[PDB]
Amino acid sequence: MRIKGGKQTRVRRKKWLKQASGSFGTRHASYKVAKQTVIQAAKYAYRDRRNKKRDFRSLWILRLNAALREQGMTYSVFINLLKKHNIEINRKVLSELAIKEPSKFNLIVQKVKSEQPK
Amino acid sequence: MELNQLKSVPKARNHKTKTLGRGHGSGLGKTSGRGQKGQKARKSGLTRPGFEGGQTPLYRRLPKFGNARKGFLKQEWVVLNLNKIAKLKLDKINRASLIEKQVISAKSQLPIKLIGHTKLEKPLHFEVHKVSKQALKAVENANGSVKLLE
Amino acid sequence: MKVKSAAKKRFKLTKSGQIKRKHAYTSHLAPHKTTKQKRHLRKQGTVSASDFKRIGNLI
RNA sequence: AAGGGUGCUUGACUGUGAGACAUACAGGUCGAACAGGUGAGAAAUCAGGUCAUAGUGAUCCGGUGGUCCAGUAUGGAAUGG
RNA sequence: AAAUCCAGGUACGGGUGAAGACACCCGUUAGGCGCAACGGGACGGAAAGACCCCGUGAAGCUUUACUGUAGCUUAAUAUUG
RNA sequence: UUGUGGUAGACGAGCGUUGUAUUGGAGUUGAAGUCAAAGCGUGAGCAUUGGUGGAUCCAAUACAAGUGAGAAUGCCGGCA
RNA sequence: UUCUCGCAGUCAGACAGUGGGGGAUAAGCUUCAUUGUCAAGAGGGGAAGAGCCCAGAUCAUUAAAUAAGGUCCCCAAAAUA
RNA sequence: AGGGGUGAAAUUCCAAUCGAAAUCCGUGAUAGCUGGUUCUCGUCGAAAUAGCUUUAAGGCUAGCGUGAGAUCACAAAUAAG
RNA sequence: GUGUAGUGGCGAGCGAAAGCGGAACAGGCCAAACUUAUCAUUAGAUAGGGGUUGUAGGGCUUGCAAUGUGGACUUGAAAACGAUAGAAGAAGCUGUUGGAAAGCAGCGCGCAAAAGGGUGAUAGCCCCGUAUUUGAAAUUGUUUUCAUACCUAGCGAGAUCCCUGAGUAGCUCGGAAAACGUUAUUUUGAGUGAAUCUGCCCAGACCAUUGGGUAAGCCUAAAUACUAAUUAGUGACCGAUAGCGAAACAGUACCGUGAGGGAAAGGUGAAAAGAACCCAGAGAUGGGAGUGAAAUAGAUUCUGAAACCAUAUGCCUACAACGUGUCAGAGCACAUUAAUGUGUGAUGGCGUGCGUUUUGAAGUAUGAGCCGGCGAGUUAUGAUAGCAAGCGUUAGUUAACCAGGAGAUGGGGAGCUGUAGCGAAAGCGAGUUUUAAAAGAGCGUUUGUUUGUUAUUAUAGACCCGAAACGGGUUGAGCUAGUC
RNA sequence: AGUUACUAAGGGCUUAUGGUGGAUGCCUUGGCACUAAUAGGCGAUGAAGGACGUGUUAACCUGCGAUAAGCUUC
Ligand SMILES: [Mg+2]
Ligand SMILES: [Mg+2]
Ligand SMILES: [Mg+2]
Ligand SMILES: [Mg+2]
Ligand SMILES: [Mg+2]
Ligand SMILES: [Mg+2]
Ligand SMILES: [Mg+2]
Ligand SMILES: [Mg+2]
Ligand SMILES: [Mg+2]
Ligand SMILES: [Mg+2]
Ligand SMILES: [Mg+2]
Ligand SMILES: [Mg+2]
Ligand SMILES: [Mg+2]
Ligand SMILES: [Mg+2]
Ligand SMILES: [Mg+2]
Ligand SMILES: [Mg+2]
Ligand SMILES: [Mg+2]
Ligand SMILES: [Mg+2]
Ligand SMILES: [Mg+2]
Ligand SMILES: [Mg+2]
Ligand SMILES: [Mg+2]
Ligand SMILES: [Mg+2]
Ligand SMILES: [Mg+2]
Ligand SMILES: [Mg+2]
Ligand SMILES: [Mg+2]
Ligand SMILES: [Mg+2]
Ligand SMILES: [Mg+2]
Ligand SMILES: [Mg+2]
Ligand SMILES: [Mg+2]
Ligand SMILES: [Mg+2]
Ligand SMILES: [Mg+2]
Ligand SMILES: [Mg+2]
Ligand SMILES: [Mg+2]
Ligand SMILES: [Mg+2]
Ligand SMILES: [Mg+2]
Ligand SMILES: [Mg+2]
Ligand SMILES: [Mg+2]
Ligand SMILES: [Mg+2]
Ligand SMILES: [Mg+2]
Ligand SMILES: [Mg+2]
Ligand SMILES: [Mg+2]
Ligand SMILES: [Mg+2]
Ligand SMILES: [Mg+2]
Ligand SMILES: [Mg+2]
Ligand SMILES: [Mg+2]
Ligand SMILES: [Mg+2]
Ligand SMILES: [Mg+2]
Ligand SMILES: [Mg+2]
Ligand SMILES: [Mg+2]
Ligand SMILES: [Mg+2]
Ligand SMILES: [Mg+2]
Ligand SMILES: [Mg+2]
Ligand SMILES: [Mg+2]
Ligand SMILES: [Mg+2]
Ligand SMILES: [Mg+2]
Ligand SMILES: [Mg+2]
Ligand SMILES: [Mg+2]
Ligand SMILES: [Mg+2]
Ligand SMILES: [Mg+2]
Ligand SMILES: [Mg+2]
Ligand SMILES: [Mg+2]
Ligand SMILES: [Mg+2]
Ligand SMILES: [Mg+2]
Ligand SMILES: [Mg+2]
Ligand SMILES: [Mg+2]
Ligand SMILES: [Mg+2]
Ligand SMILES: [Mg+2]
Ligand SMILES: [Mg+2]
Ligand SMILES: [Mg+2]
Ligand SMILES: [Mg+2]
Ligand SMILES: [Mg+2]
Ligand SMILES: [Mg+2]
Ligand SMILES: [Mg+2]
Ligand SMILES: [Mg+2]
Ligand SMILES: [Mg+2]
Ligand SMILES: [Mg+2]
Ligand SMILES: [Mg+2]
Ligand SMILES: [Mg+2]
Repeated sequence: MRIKGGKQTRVRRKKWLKQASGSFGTRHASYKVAKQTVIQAAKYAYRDRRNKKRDFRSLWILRLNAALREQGMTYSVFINLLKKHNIEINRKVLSELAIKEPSKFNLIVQKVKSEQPK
Repeated sequence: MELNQLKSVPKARNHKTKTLGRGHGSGLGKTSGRGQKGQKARKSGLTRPGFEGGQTPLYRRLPKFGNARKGFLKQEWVVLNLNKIAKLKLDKINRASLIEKQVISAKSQLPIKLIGHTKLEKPLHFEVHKVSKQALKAVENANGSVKLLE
Repeated sequence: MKVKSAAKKRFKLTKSGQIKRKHAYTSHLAPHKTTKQKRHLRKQGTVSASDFKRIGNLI
């Protein structure tokens, strides 16, 4: 019983080739280089999901910090005032407010500024 | 069960076959379980049985047993044991009766020996070439008897 | 498989599978051992667990 | 005192050996206690070599002494155990 | 045609690193692509280092290494009185 | 509720290829092969449609293996 | 982590702290004892670094609080005295 | 004519090959030495140590892993005395 | 029987002979005695009769009973069963898709034929065949019957006489065969050398008793070993890198002085109907035409993958430090297995390949130019362990072989494991070994077997590839060295 | 003075097509391993194996042997 390989190697090879579509030259043509690039690309994608979670936080912090310095308050004290006033809002939504709703963002800063903590 | 649906009892037919050459996903790829570059990982094998890497093996270290009856064979005996003979159903135990009960082969001439201590209830009449003194005591403590063929 | 001719003549088996053996250092040079040592080495023994597996497949 | 002297002796015994130390194995070390027959001592007790730790070499092979085992048809012998 | 060739879109300085980096960190420089040159580097190419060591590897050679043997020589015995 | 990094290694559960045995089914109104596409799965893998192709193939339960290729200065053929 | 049975792999280790030997209180040296990491372990700090510090990655989330470390710009985050 | 030939002697020559031709056979010689060994997922997960070894790039046993079973406390760990 | 007794630098290893169960079965014939005839009968030679042995046989002399049964046997005659060519051999139309029906559907039919091949697709009834019934002038094989040659025949008595295989059996010195590494048995290179049924050899040195058998002469069917070839057939065997090296004109082309080494390469279409003719061209050829269902089936001839080379719609790219990707992200261009869609990616953050071997490799260590195919844990016989099934407490299970489809299986109990252990052993026995011991201690005072599957292991080449080598046979002095 | 598109010598990505190539799939006057029988040899009356020749027929292959792609008989 001589089992002969055909359509088994080609199908699993073409899957890797399909994944590595849009690469530079031989990186999409040859199966070997395509397989290496897909594995490396998967590693990159894994690492950059974690790094995206951190980098977008940093960007929101930067935007919020800037929005506060125009009014004379700093980020380091704004978050402290937020905690003492029990207000719980993401820096993402706060930055979205300062870019989309200047009046309501200014309302939040006014309350945290001076109103009695709790 | 039909021939289009036939099934074995669970955990009787199929067991995990360890395939040693088909990929790392099975945990038995590349090296195939031999280890790494040593004598046991080559095609030769696992040396010799009893080898100790040059140190004198255990058998070569210990003295040889002695055979007093050199070139001889121990005389085999057919032994009737008292603890189990009660379970067998027969009276007047001779060679012919054992042949009918097929305990002994008709094409055998081995001498019959009686052995045992366990008490028996019904009396039996043995025809034995040899019998122990206390086995005879047990047999004759009941209403049985024993004759010693010569 | 053939039983090793050296494994036999040196290792006798028992009812429960233990492998009986003889003590060594009982061939010559007697004055270099104490009578306590000699009378302890006269008695027979059994292979240890470190050798039981190696002798089982040897017999 | 485990050092020195004196008297009597040969336990520098036989068959063993519960329990432990240390060990890969093989081997090594300590040992209560039992039976036999002794030595010293009034007796209790002690003696299975020395104050303790080095003084030693497996298996195979052959030789020697004893022996309640075998003796290739039987009785021996040879040859073994 | 040829050896070569993991895929390449293939700078320099200091440092780092498997201890001498086109690719790492920090800086500097550099429009895209050829042609003719010369060899600095790519620990450049060709040859599973010939030197050294390892293998209870091989082969050649030597000798009062071991074990044997062709040949040479001596004796008994048969042909043989 | 306690967990789920992992080489050598141990254990367990599965996918896929070829053929055979039992059942059923599809196919010149177009099977295998083969190419493409913006599908489905936790993974081996599995579908749908269209082009080419011209005659065999599929599903289930078991059984037997020349049964799984990225590397061996691997062999052969082709092409840089 | 004790006992019994089946199947293994391992016998080239490295560095950091601490106590020493060899060296010369030299070595990213060599040989030991012990605590850890790497080997077989990613992430954050150390500019870049297998072994140092903080810790232990099941997958997704552009949610929140923190460890070592840090808050003029590169680069997220501070102010008073 | 190859454990041979030839050699005005260099280990020369014996069909571009000679420390002993070329070819076939034993033969798929042997290699403790390199290289390679092909699908997936889940649970767990080492060692680079001791002794012996004509042993040091190898081997055996012990130590460390894994699967099954037993031991519930007298077993094994973490703290205090 | 057993990997048993044994044999082994007692190491690696080697390993019977009895017995038991089966396949087949068959026993015959010479020498010598004694006698006949002939050889200058110096025969000690030739040709005949007689004889073939062991619970001894035969010859010598003397009688009874015999005319048969059987052969491994010669010629013939007759018959039967075959082999080498062959003859006969049943059963269907209509409609539909289609180039074409045999497919599909409707209504039927035959079968001792439903094995197979071809026929424009997939036919029990279209054709050739198959089942079944048959047939040989000639050659040849087996068996049977009849006759015919050759061989083949019992039980006594007395005599006490003769014959029974010689450089032979033994023995010594060196070797060997048997499982034995030389030793009772077998054999022999050298030397020596017996006896004659009250005899000789053997039963693991050897002697005696007992028992077994007749060496030094020959022939012997059957069961057993193998397949180059002929006929029929089969395959959980291969299907052009596979299967024999060879599907083709393969041991060919080719390589070498020679021995020797040794490839690759198959498929048009149902049918060549193989493209008349026209146009361009020197022509091949190409574009039309024509045949065909299909010509993108056109002889380059089934399908036609990737690497590789070119063309084009759309997007981006000439101040730019790049393991070439990933996460965000404008603008541009489209519209899908309708899905928070797809193609490109100005720009921002992060980012030193894959296997191998190492304490540690982005590696200035190693392996791969790319693509496709092939390419490395198997089989046979045993052991242990896990899991599961059958049968069970005088259990369990067969091996060879026979019948049966190249079957499941039935017969076959030869044997193997367990049932009692201890001891070196005779031996004893729920006990036994040690010992004066019963004390003490060691071992025991119970939990089976046959299969299936998996894992490991032993013998085989044993996961694959790789040596320099060694031994045996042949081919080479057309180059070269010497000599003639 | 400031912010600005068009460029593509050439290249990159996606998709479609053409060409070289013969992998995969289907098949086979071919191999392999056997079963049941037959048979187990040919040769001085010239063997096995070859050379040469023979056509109404180019060569090759096959058949045949001066009776030469065949002759006689049943
Ligand atoms: Mg393949
Ligand atoms: Mg693993
Ligand atoms: Mg293993
Ligand atoms: Mg190693
Ligand atoms: Mg390796
Ligand atoms: Mg190893
Ligand atoms: Mg040694
Ligand atoms: Mg004194
Ligand atoms: Mg003293
Ligand atoms: Mg010796
Ligand atoms: Mg005797
Ligand atoms: Mg440095
Ligand atoms: Mg090298
Ligand atoms: Mg050597
Ligand atoms: Mg050697
Ligand atoms: Mg002489
Ligand atoms: Mg895990
Ligand atoms: Mg199938
Ligand atoms: Mg299709
Ligand atoms: Mg394969
Ligand atoms: Mg260390
Ligand atoms: Mg060290
Ligand atoms: Mg240190
Ligand atoms: Mg120091
Ligand atoms: Mg130091
Ligand atoms: Mg160091
Ligand atoms: Mg390692
Ligand atoms: Mg880390
Ligand atoms: Mg860092
Ligand atoms: Mg975790
Ligand atoms: Mg915070
Ligand atoms: Mg802090
Ligand atoms: Mg900042
Ligand atoms: Mg030699
Ligand atoms: Mg020289
Ligand atoms: Mg030359
Ligand atoms: Mg090889
Ligand atoms: Mg070797
Ligand atoms: Mg874990
Ligand atoms: Mg460690
Ligand atoms: Mg250590
Ligand atoms: Mg080594
Ligand atoms: Mg171990
Ligand atoms: Mg006909
Ligand atoms: Mg007909
Ligand atoms: Mg038909
Ligand atoms: Mg004799
Ligand atoms: Mg021999
Ligand atoms: Mg006689
Ligand atoms: Mg005898
Ligand atoms: Mg005779
Ligand atoms: Mg071929
Ligand atoms: Mg081909
Ligand atoms: Mg030629
Ligand atoms: Mg055309
Ligand atoms: Mg072509
Ligand atoms: Mg084609
Ligand atoms: Mg620009
Ligand atoms: Mg600039
Ligand atoms: Mg830079
Ligand atoms: Mg960049
Ligand atoms: Mg980027
Ligand atoms: Mg980079
Ligand atoms: Mg791999
Ligand atoms: Mg290295
Ligand atoms: Mg190194
Ligand atoms: Mg580099
Ligand atoms: Mg190098
Ligand atoms: Mg290397
Ligand atoms: Mg390379
Ligand atoms: Mg390849
Ligand atoms: Mg089993
Ligand atoms: Mg049977
Ligand atoms: Mg007792
Ligand atoms: Mg059972
Ligand atoms: Mg000449
Ligand atoms: Mg252009
Ligand atoms: Mg382009």
